[PDB]
Amino acid sequence: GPHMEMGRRIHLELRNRTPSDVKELVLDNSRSNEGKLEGLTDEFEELEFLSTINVGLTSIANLPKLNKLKKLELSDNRVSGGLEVLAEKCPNLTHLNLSGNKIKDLSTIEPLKKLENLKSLDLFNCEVTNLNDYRENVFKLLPQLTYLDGYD
Ligand SMILES: [Cl-]
Repeated sequence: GPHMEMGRRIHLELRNRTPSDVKELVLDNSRSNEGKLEGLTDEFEELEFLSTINVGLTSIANLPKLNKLKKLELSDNRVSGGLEVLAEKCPNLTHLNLSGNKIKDLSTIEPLKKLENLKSLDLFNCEVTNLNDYRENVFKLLPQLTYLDGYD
């Protein structure tokens, strides 16, 4: 987004504390490193909420292990795949927001079936929401899910 580099945003949040202290981190509108996460490490052992809205993200492959992460907001980026990383890196995730990304088909979100605790998924304004029987087919793909785009 039109703000600071992501690494600089993170360093400012870490003035006078350490990564293991942080519970929530809002990196919205910072600038990713040519499409990639930067500054996030596995030292963030207590992080439960991470927001990286509008950071120009094109890949989540550099997501570190975040075993306590419950909510991940990735809205308004250009993520188009690679979602298998979440089951490896944040296996306890319960809420995922992918609204406004390049999610075009069911195959792209099929890896979310490996997130045992996933309860809520948002895909607002993604191409996949234009598929016939979109809601029905997503719930069949992701039987553990309770809410899609906020309901049923
Ligand atoms: Cl915090």
